[PDB]
Amino acid sequence: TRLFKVTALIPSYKKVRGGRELQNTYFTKLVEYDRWFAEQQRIQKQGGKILSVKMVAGKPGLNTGV
Amino acid sequence: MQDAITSVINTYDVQGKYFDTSAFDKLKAYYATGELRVRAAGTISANAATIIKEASAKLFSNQPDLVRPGGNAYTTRRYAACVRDMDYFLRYATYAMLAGDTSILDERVLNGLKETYNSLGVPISSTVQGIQAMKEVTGSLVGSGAAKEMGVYFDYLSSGLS
Amino acid sequence: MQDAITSVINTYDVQGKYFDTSAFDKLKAYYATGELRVRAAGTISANAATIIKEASAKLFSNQPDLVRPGGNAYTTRRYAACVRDMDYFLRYATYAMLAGDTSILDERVLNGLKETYNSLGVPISSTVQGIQAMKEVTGSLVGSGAAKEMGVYFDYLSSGLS
Amino acid sequence: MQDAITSVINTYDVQGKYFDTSAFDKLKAYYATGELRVRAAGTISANAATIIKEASAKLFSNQPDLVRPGGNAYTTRRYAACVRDMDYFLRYATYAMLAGDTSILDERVLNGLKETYNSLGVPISSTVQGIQAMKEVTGSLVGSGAAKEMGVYFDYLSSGLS
Amino acid sequence: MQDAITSVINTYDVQGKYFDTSAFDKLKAYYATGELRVRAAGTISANAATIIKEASAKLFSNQPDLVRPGGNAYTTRRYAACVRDMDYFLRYATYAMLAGDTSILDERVLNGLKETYNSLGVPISSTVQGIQAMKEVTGSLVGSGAAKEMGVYFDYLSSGLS
Amino acid sequence: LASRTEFDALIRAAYRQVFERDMDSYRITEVFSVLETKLRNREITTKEFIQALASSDLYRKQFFEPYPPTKNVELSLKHLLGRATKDQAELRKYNQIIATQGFKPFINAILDSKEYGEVFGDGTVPYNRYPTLPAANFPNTEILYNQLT
Amino acid sequence: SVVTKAIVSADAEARYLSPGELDRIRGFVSSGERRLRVAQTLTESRERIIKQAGDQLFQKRPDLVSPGGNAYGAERTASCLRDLDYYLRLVTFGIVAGDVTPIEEIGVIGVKEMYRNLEVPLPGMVEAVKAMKSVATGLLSGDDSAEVGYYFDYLAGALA
Amino acid sequence: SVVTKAIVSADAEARYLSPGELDRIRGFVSSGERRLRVAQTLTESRERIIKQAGDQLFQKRPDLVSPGGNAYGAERTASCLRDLDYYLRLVTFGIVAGDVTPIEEIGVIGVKEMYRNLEVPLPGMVEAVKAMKSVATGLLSGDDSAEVGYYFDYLAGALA
Amino acid sequence: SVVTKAIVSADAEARYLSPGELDRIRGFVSSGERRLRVAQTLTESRERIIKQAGDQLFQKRPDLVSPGGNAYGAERTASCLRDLDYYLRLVTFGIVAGDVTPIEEIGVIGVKEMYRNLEVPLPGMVEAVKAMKSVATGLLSGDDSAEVGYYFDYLAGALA
Amino acid sequence: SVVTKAIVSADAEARYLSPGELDRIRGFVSSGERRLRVAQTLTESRERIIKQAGDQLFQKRPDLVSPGGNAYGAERTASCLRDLDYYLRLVTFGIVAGDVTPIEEIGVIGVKEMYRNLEVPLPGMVEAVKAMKSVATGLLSGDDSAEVGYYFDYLAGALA
Ligand SMILES: CCC1=C(C)/C(=C/C2=NC(=C\c3[nH]c(/C=C4\NC(=O)[C@H](C)[C@H]4CC)c(C)c3CCC(=O)O)/C(CCC(=O)O)=C2C)NC1=O
Ligand SMILES: CCC1=C(C)/C(=C/C2=NC(=C\c3[nH]c(/C=C4\NC(=O)[C@H](C)[C@H]4CC)c(C)c3CCC(=O)O)/C(CCC(=O)O)=C2C)NC1=O
Ligand SMILES: CCC1=C(C)/C(=C/C2=NC(=C\c3[nH]c(/C=C4\NC(=O)[C@H](C)[C@H]4CC)c(C)c3CCC(=O)O)/C(CCC(=O)O)=C2C)NC1=O
Ligand SMILES: CCC1=C(C)/C(=C/C2=NC(=C\c3[nH]c(/C=C4\NC(=O)[C@H](C)[C@H]4CC)c(C)c3CCC(=O)O)/C(CCC(=O)O)=C2C)NC1=O
Ligand SMILES: CCC1=C(C)/C(=C/C2=NC(=C\c3[nH]c(/C=C4\NC(=O)[C@H](C)[C@H]4CC)c(C)c3CCC(=O)O)/C(CCC(=O)O)=C2C)NC1=O
Ligand SMILES: CCC1=C(C)/C(=C/C2=NC(=C\c3[nH]c(/C=C4\NC(=O)[C@H](C)[C@H]4CC)c(C)c3CCC(=O)O)/C(CCC(=O)O)=C2C)NC1=O
Ligand SMILES: CCC1=C(C)/C(=C/C2=NC(=C\c3[nH]c(/C=C4\NC(=O)[C@H](C)[C@H]4CC)c(C)c3CCC(=O)O)/C(CCC(=O)O)=C2C)NC1=O
Ligand SMILES: CCC1=C(C)/C(=C/C2=NC(=C\c3[nH]c(/C=C4\NC(=O)[C@H](C)[C@H]4CC)c(C)c3CCC(=O)O)/C(CCC(=O)O)=C2C)NC1=O
Ligand SMILES: CCC1=C(C)/C(=C/C2=NC(=C\c3[nH]c(/C=C4\NC(=O)[C@H](C)[C@H]4CC)c(C)c3CCC(=O)O)/C(CCC(=O)O)=C2C)NC1=O
Repeated sequence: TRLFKVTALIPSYKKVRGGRELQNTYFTKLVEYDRWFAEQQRIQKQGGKILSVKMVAGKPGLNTGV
Repeated sequence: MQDAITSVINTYDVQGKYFDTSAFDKLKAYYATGELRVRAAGTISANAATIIKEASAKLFSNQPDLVRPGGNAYTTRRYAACVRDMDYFLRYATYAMLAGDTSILDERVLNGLKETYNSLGVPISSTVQGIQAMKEVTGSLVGSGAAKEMGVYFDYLSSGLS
Repeated sequence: MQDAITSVINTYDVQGKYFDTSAFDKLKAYYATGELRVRAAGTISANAATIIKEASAKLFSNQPDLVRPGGNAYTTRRYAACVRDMDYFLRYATYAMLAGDTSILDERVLNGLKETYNSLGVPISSTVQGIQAMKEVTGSLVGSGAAKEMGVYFDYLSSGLS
Repeated sequence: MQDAITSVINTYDVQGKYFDTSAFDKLKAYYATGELRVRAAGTISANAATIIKEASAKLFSNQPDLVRPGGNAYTTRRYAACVRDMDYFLRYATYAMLAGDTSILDERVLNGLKETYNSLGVPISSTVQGIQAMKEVTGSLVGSGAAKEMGVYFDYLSSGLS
Repeated sequence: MQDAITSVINTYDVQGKYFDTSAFDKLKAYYATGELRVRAAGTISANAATIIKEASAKLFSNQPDLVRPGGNAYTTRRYAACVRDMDYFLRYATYAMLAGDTSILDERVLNGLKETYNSLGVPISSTVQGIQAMKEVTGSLVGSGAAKEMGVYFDYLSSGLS
Repeated sequence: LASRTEFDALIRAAYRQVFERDMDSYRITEVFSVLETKLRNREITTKEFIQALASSDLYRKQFFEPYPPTKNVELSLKHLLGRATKDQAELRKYNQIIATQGFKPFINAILDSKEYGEVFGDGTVPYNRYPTLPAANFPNTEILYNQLT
Repeated sequence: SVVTKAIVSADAEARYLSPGELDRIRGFVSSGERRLRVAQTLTESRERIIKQAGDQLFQKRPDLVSPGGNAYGAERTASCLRDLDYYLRLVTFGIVAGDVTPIEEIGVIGVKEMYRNLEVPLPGMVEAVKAMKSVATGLLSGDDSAEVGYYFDYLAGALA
Repeated sequence: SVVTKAIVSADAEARYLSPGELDRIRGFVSSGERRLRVAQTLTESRERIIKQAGDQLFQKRPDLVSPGGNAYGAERTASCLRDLDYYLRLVTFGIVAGDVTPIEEIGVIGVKEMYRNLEVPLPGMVEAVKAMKSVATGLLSGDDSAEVGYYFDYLAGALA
Repeated sequence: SVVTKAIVSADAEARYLSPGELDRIRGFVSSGERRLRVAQTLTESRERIIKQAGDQLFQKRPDLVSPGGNAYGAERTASCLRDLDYYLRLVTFGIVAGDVTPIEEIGVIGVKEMYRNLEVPLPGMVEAVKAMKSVATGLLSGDDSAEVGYYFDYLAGALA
Repeated sequence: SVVTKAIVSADAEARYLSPGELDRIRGFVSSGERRLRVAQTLTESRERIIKQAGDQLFQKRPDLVSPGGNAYGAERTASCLRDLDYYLRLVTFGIVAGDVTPIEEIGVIGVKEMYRNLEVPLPGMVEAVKAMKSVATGLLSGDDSAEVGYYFDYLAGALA
């Protein structure tokens, strides 16, 4: 397993930012497996929408080698 | 997220109208259920561990292949992930029951869960069965009205995962 | 990542079985080839810079247009990226040969490499030729059996890219 | 932090004792004063901006050099930091009065404040007179008993800074 | 960190000297005690939980005040913190024994530990007594041969605190 | 392909923030070559670059191995959150993580905290924050950041 | 609302609500009915509130509707009173919710930038909200006036 | 305490307490005398509650005092009852505090590691606190039994 | 295994394997036949070890097979011995791999919350694995029994 | 060293050393005697090694000792052979340590910056290290020659 590829939008509700922020609104990122629960929890907390995540590196169902 | 009151506020704001009689009736209806919801939330908080205990026991009794070698729940790691997921489902359905609205389930549970499980190869039908099992287990502990209220959010979760 | 031993362990754990005769045979096969792999890996590490030197020299001699203006490797930056990519391929082919398994290759080199090179404009066939030059230099260096061993993983990289 | 209730609880926990008549008497005293405390906190919160208005006005009237060029409160930024610090002191004094205890003052205001200001060349004595200005303004708004109450925490901050 | 071998290496590197007979003698001494150190470390790894159990039990039996109300180890949080500190001490003393050098003790344990304990009000004498209890239990488990060596690092830690 | 110089400047600023100075003698560029390649190709964001530098063996030798866990907490908080250790609760939390899980879960606990997400998000390299709140954060942070390596 | 804030606070630590937090929600749902009556009273008398507040504002600040002012003109005065209507609706929303959260997340974030783009003077908005508070508290009883004026004071501070 | 929780939540947001939190404080301060009555009633039945709860626990889990159990013997049973007495005192502290905070910093943080080092089974702790719940709620009126069972349930869930 | 751990270590800092890493790989492959015949011996004798370890378990701690015990009844005892068979297979995998990495990945990561979900006491698991260690090292020669012992001690320490 | 690397890798995980790490340390300390014999052999013939390696290097690279070469003259040739002596001592340190750590901290970290500050061609250093590797491996038996050649190859790669 060991890697997810995450595409999520994170809208802004607290403030309208003076900087562009179109670094951080729509993005695709590679996140390692043990990271994803906390990461997805974070994007959910700031109100973002998870558009897709994919397996890239490993194979599902592996018992070791993860 | 948004609760029942905030849901009414949004549905009247997007149309730009003041609260009419129907909005006040909906708010009164939500306030009436508040004590029942708080009692049910307290009961589930007290017994969340046991609910997960016996719901996971029922799920792995009905599908023993899940926890045997070759199953998706076969390892201490993957069994731990399965029971963590069931615990999060119970706690978030409890949040939704308290709020009176399913927005928290969409924003913080179903937001990317379907296709995360698809990527991991998690069997969706067995997850639905586990959610149903937690539904009967919670209903037994919370009684009739609270069980109907929790069953609403449990069925919402089951539909979202399905 | 998986080596041969972890691959065997995963198979016999997904099947929930103890090691049978065939698994012990595979483990002996891996152990017997271990010293060959260690010597070949030490030889490659000793001559990694030379291997990349000569492999890039052969690549840019057979295809001189790559480093002339208009070629994908025409800049100090792009030439540096080319030789660094060749460094990556050699190091990970050494990792794969030492593990005895190709899971590290596709896991940490090949996922999206074709897509990335197509997005960048990197010519796939030229990179394949460079990998083949690395193959020839490394094979002429290490020795016949180690040459075949490294050739397996170099061919895996070449097949993955094309 | 710590309030009056938690103070009684901790005193009896360090002794390993169930509550006695004296503990119940102290708890009843705090519960008796809770309403006055809430009224003082509400009237302070409603008028906090005004209190800062007047306190800063009095401080910069008595000590003009603070806001003359080269003074520690001479820039828009440093003046803003000054009034922000005064609002900090007012808010935490309201917290302490509502709690009935000064532990929040030591924990979240005075800890490192003297050397914070000394590393910044902030006049500590001038800050103390700003605090007495806030004391005098607040006392006139909250009424005599709540004035004597708020004075305890204002003098606590003044003594900790001095 | 630094061990015996790296200590000899550093000593001779500062002098710019190849290894002479005395250096080889010290290296032989460490290589001779290596197997004893490894056996002791393996035993401590096997029985670390039991060591901490018995050491804490002995310390709290000799000083019952520590875990009764008013003691620095009276609460679940402070009891867990005490056990966590003793786990630190055991693991790092095991590291120092396996290294044959007390440098890791200075640079991961003792630096600032007295200031931390004095800031928190942690009794230094009772922590030293707990380290002696760990010393006795560990020496009993590791055997007479390694008990003397292990006591050196436990005594180093105790003298560093006291 | 474009804005290469700006992006390399960002990479070297990240090195200077995580390791407090330039680490060219430690050949930091070749150690993190694949990481830099991923960050150029926009496969990963700045936060994961910082996470890979702060969880590296080089970072562990520079700032985890030489120091006790309390100093480890305050150093990694300086490098990754821009401030000194905040209160006793934070010290307890990170001390427990260091005691039970070790160095890498400690780094990821710092980096996955809500505070990092609010202050630095996923795109900006951390920096000294000059925190005004809470009490004693400002002088402790100034003491830490007025110190050379 | 208060329930949402409590749920978010608990989800921050990934825990069920504490007994004290459930008691807080019980108090909220106990006060819900009186809040509903207060908001009913405010929403019934919205027309008179808007009329009186606009008249009081324009008499206190004649330059707004005088030539050269932003509010001069029939359509511009209509837009002004429409803004007052928006803010009254938001105040009712905040009253039923028990917190200023709906008020802020419809009409406080970016309000300075919007009114800067609209040439709308902020002190005029503050005075409009103050006159509107005076009228609303006049129509309400002594008990309701405190909490109703609370949200108006929050809105005025947001504009100021 | 309830006041402490309100102040801490307000401080996290760097604001004064809202009228909602002040109303919550007024409600708690109004319920203080009933809370003190409940705490006194539980405190006076200290020994009866501990004795009956120990009896029910040991009959429900005979293996705890059976050979090979953590509570085997007279002195380990006495330590068991001492632990129950600690938690009863903590429950009274929580009742007067109006929330489960003192229970948390005295008996819930690190209890897992503590009882692990003591090889005390946590489930047996859970049946012990449930037996305490039954006994203690038996001596109170239904209304007071509700809040007391709330704290006992928080304790049972925290240990479980 | 040894090879995977060395490779991931070298890939962490983007280098080839160091002479020490190659030395440890050579040491691992040289000892492969010995650890492999050890895996033989532990593999053909799975049933004897499982049943003897279960007997020793139930003798040392009788609460588990007693009323209120986790293994009370025939089916729970069968599952208990099934878990021992699982862990013996994991030990064989660890012996062949040269590390404990399969042991974490299959049966150590998450074992705490799994058994907590099963009402399974970790001290009982430690007793089980120590019984299995004694029985297994009985069947091996001194050098082989020692190296099997280290894996069993690691399993015991990780379990509790 | 090997032991130091195992200890730091264990401390990074806040754990005790694994069975594999303990086997690694046992293997390292068991082979310490032959490591010391190899280091003694290299130390005894260091002068011969340096002279022969200097001859080979200046034969393969005559430009270094030709005018304009970085090692032209008596003092620069002395400094060149002095650097070769430094690296031979570091290789002996690596032999006794069982890893290339002392080599790394004493003469690898910063080496490119240093020889750049010294107009010293890195290909010249690589050729000199290869020459010293051949001369040294000539004086040892095959089993020891491979191990010392691995340290020399690490040094050559670092200078490359
Ligand atoms: C620097 C280059 C750049 C641009 C220009 C850009 C556009 C942009 N505008 C946004 C917000 C928005 N922008 C608009 C404006 C649109 N809707 C109205 O109908 C108008 C017709 C129209 C504007 C002309 C609105 C209404 C939102 C709020 C959307 C929401 O979050 O609900 C957002 C979401 C992030 C945020 O809320 O700050 C982006 C990404 N993004 C970039 O990275
Ligand atoms: C906060 C809301 C939320 C949830 C609940 C969530 C679930 C979730 N489950 C995961 C893995 C998993 N989830 C399960 C559970 C399944 N396996 C069994 O068969 C069952 C049928 C079923 C559960 C009832 C398992 C076994 C895994 C591990 C899969 C693997 O690693 O191969 C992961 C991948 C990251 C990790 O393992 O830590 C996530 C993020 N994510 C979220 O953001
Ligand atoms: C526009 C940016 C750019 C540059 C600068 C560039 C340089 C460059 N010089 C090269 C060869 C070379 N370059 C040199 C020059 C050196 N010989 C002596 O040492 C001198 C100090 C020095 C000349 C002043 C030599 C001799 C070669 C031949 C190398 C060989 O055949 O082995 C090559 C290899 C392929 C070729 O021969 O064309 C490149 C790519 N490439 C680029 O895309
Ligand atoms: C370790 C796994 C790994 C690999 C393999 C990898 C390849 C890789 N090569 C890249 C660029 C490149 N790669 C090349 C090399 C190609 N072009 C030449 O013509 C040759 C035919 C050929 C090499 C044999 C070049 C020239 C670039 C620069 C592209 C550009 O900037 O326009 C990039 C884009 C990011 C960057 O510029 O640094 C990646 C991701 N990245 C990885 O993390
Ligand atoms: C160098 C940067 C800097 C600035 C700009 C600054 C402004 C400043 N103006 C002040 C008073 C004042 N400022 C004004 C000016 C206002 N009167 C009218 O309304 C106008 C709209 C407006 C000016 C065009 C007035 C009338 C006062 C007296 C306020 C009072 O005494 O109550 C004060 C209070 C201290 C004092 O009176 O000496 C400051 C600090 N301070 C600084 O350090
Ligand atoms: C690896 C080097 C290292 C060590 C050892 C270390 C110890 C340490 N002990 C602490 C607290 C503590 N430590 C103890 C233990 C002592 N009090 C008991 O009575 C015993 C007599 C005695 C132990 C045998 C206690 C009770 C506390 C809690 C103090 C408090 O919170 O008030 C803390 C504060 C953080 C926390 O409470 O979790 C640290 C950092 N820190 C380090 O960086
Ligand atoms: C619910 C949140 C919300 C608000 C608050 C809001 C305000 C708002 N007021 C507007 C116009 C306006 N608003 C005003 C009001 C000002 N005139 C006087 O100076 C007064 C001080 C003040 C009102 C009390 C005026 C005069 C205009 C006309 C501006 C123009 O057309 O040039 C407009 C431009 C669009 C339109 O005219 O239909 C907006 C968006 N919009 C929103 O979606
Ligand atoms: C105020 C917070 C606090 C608590 C709760 C606490 C509990 C506590 N219980 C202890 C012993 C004990 N505790 C128990 C009780 C357990 N045995 C049974 O199985 C039951 C499941 C369970 C009780 C219902 C027993 C049997 C012992 C004796 C253990 C021994 O002697 O080794 C000890 C060891 C020191 C001593 O006995 O004085 C502590 C610290 N300490 C604290 O500071
Ligand atoms: C390879 C990693 C792995 C492990 C280890 C594992 C253990 C495991 N043991 C289980 C049941 C069980 N396991 C036990 C064993 C306990 N009985 C005694 O108390 C002992 C202390 C202890 C064993 C030594 C018992 C009694 C049950 C039945 C629990 C019940 O039905 O309530 C179950 C639930 C499904 C079943 O009934 O088989 C699992 C998943 N599963 C895995 O995928």
